[PDB]
Amino acid sequence: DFLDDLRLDHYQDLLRELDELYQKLKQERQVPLHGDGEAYPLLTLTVDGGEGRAFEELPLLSFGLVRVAAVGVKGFRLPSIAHLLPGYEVLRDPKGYLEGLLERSEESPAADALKTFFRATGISLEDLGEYYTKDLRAFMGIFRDVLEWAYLVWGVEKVLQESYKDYLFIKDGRLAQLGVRESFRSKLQNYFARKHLLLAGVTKRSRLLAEGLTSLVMARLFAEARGTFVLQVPQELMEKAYRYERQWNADLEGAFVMGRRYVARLLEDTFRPQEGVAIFDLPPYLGEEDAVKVARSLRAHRSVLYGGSVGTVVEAHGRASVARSIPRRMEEEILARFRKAFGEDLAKKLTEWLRLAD
Amino acid sequence: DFLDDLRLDHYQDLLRELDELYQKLKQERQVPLHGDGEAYPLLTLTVDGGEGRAFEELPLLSFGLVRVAAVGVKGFRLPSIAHLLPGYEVLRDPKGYLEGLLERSEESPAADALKTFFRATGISLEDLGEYYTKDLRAFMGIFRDVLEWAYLVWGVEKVLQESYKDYLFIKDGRLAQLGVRESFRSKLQNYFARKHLLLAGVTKRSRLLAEGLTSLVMARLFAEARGTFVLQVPQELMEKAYRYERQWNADLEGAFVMGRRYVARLLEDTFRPQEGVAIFDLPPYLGEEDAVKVARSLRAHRSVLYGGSVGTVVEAHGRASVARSIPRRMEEEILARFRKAFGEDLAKKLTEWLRLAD
Amino acid sequence: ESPIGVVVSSRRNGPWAELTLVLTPQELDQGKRLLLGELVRVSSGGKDYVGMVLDGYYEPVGRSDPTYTLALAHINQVDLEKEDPWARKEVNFYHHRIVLLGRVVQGGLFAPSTRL
Amino acid sequence: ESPIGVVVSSRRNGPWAELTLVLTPQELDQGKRLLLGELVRVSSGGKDYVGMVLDGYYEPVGRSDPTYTLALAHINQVDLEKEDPWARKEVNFYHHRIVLLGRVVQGGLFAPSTRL
Repeated sequence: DFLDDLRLDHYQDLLRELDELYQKLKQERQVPLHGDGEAYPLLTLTVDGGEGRAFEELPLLSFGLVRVAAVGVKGFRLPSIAHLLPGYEVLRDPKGYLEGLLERSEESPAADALKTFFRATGISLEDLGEYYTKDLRAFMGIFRDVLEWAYLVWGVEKVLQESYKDYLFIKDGRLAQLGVRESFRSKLQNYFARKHLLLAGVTKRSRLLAEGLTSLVMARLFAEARGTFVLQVPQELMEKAYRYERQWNADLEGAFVMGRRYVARLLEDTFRPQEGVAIFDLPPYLGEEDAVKVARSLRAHRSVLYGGSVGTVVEAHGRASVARSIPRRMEEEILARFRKAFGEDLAKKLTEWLRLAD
Repeated sequence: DFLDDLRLDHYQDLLRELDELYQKLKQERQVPLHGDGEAYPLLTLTVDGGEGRAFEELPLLSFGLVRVAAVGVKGFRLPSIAHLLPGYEVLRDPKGYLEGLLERSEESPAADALKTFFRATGISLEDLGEYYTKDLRAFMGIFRDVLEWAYLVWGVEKVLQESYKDYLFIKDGRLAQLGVRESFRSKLQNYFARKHLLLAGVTKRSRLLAEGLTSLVMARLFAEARGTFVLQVPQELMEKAYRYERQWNADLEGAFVMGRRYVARLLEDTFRPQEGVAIFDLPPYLGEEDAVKVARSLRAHRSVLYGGSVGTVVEAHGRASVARSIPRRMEEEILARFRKAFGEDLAKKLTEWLRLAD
Repeated sequence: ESPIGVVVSSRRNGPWAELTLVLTPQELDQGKRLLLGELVRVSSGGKDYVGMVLDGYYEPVGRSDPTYTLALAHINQVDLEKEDPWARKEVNFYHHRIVLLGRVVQGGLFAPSTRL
Repeated sequence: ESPIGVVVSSRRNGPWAELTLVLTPQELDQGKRLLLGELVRVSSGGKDYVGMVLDGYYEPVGRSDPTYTLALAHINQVDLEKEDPWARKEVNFYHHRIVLLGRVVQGGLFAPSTRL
């Protein structure tokens, strides 16, 4: 019933470890964000609503919510992509649907972006694996990723050409991909090294599910510290974080960042312990000097909107997360094409199927 | 690109199945639910409150939320089980902790029920699969299930003995079990068949898209229908949904009900198309007359609270869902024990970090 | 000799202390009611006060929808006397307001109102 | 010989005691209505009271948005009666307020108002 001798065995070991994790963090020098220096212009990539309203409240057919876009400086934004996405019926054979779009003679700009990504780095369907074939939810899990991955390549070789040398590319979320074979990760990693692309997976996501017992030590340094600094997290903490997250959440096989993880502080006074912090990753072929220059670029564009965010990330979100009340727009428009198409009265029955429930 | 280029394919054929599937339901005979007849007393099983706030709000240590109880008539309820759920440190060997309780010389009320269920139907650890050993929240996914199953078996063989001939058993949920390994449900089926039990687990409302396309057809059968009736769902509706939940729902390996599915309406007037409906499943060794008498028993206990529920189901919830503000209650108690235990100053350090974040 | 209901709130409304009393479904079915202007005893801190009933009203308790539940139980011929104990046990509450007129002390002296 | 509606609330409004009842879509479709100033009979606790219909109004019942539903029904044509029977059943409620004047007891004696 009630408490009834909850019982304990030993908890002195847990904080004994937690005490010395904090001490190891103090070992590394806190390189401060110096006011003087040089910073690159930023180019931010956002999707912000690939899944969106899922499928429960959506019409469950033609649930196209993918909208990948970007922003540059203030008005250097590239054209957005609203890739078409049919319903469950057309992609009942998930492998067949992609082939009909990849091998089609006429490729849409959305299809061309995926086609260019496949041709640029030689990614095949076998490299994707078998996760997207398991479920409709799983199909959307990596489609939002490859579209984001393709859109990044689509701007490098088609809109920028030679100009991929004076801009820092900022991608929302961690520099990791789950649900694909090691070929996808290995081929993508060496492709960036050949071009020496500048990239940083800024997250700032203070989630408790991911980044578990590590966060209980990360929070201690962030609150106790002062001013603005950039810190290279020791690999020991990531070794704890990477392995442990396999045993808490769902099939998260693959969480290590392709390189090193850096934490930074963008605000001095914050009103709260974890406000103003930012966590960004870097590819392994970039050293501390590049890491310092990346942190300066992020601080030069910082903002105070939610918890001291990055600014260009939230700005592109408003340009790329225009969903609002999608279901109302979709149901009326889809039914509009039903009347002008065959029947012109079967839509009356179609409304009756939906009016009663769902 | 703003929603343009819909290019919807053939969906008239999709409505063709929906039209003919409704005809099949109309063909099926409906047994009228008159007010005269015999019925069985109810004994509703309910755990509830086990999931609670997951771990991001719970202290993540000694997360005791599993609490399974039951109710009967107007005071025939059995004692509740409020198993002490230990911390993560002792759960790092998921098989280790369970063996430490099963093989323990002294049995707790929760341990007694689990032990009772094990030797009543010969349940071995090889029959539990590996889902409980998959991850952390996966362990609690099916620990509640076996605890729920144990609470039913323990009461029959220890608390109630021979008198299980005038008590209909109601289970809040689907009969089908996930993570069976083809042996958990095989030992459950013949154990119930040998004793000729009356386990009829109701789901009442199910969910919006718990099923596949069956939820759509089921919804419109209920509204256009009138009065109260008992309907056996034809296998064709069930067969479609069972194979679909793999490609729409989560990792649902094993979803077909262990027997037959019956639907009924408890209220003549509902203000809404889908109110007043009840969905319950029966073991394969029960016929039409058994189902009709079971449905009459539910109607005698019907209530108007949310959508015409079963009444004893929601009453059992109030006796087994005592969570409310668990994280505040447990945190103060946990620090109280840690302060009065060894150290007497490590608790002050522990508060310094918990108050900082998370 | 048992208390009537349960006290849920108190305040001072001008020059008079007042409290709110709630009658539960279990008490109402026994026929326990409070008349308006009736004199009652209030026990607090081991001390007795004289109170008078001023106002009575109906207010939902908890997170419930009395109107929808009652309408649904009405469109069906559901006799809430004995058909549905669970629905009757969440909507049968009533609220009353009681002023503290004062107290009796010593050998019949009346101490008016209260500072506590 | 049947109740007109369902009583959903009661209170005292000044020197009089009034109650609020609701007319459901099923009864409104049969033409059951109440007039302002009409005298009605109230049954409570085995006793009969004289009531007077004072006020009537509209208020959403349950989880619904009548304005949005009616506006979208009107926008898309939709003859709500013969096309969407379930849309009217969630918006066709009406509220009435009835004050209690007293009781007729003994052999014609009038007891004014009520303390209960």
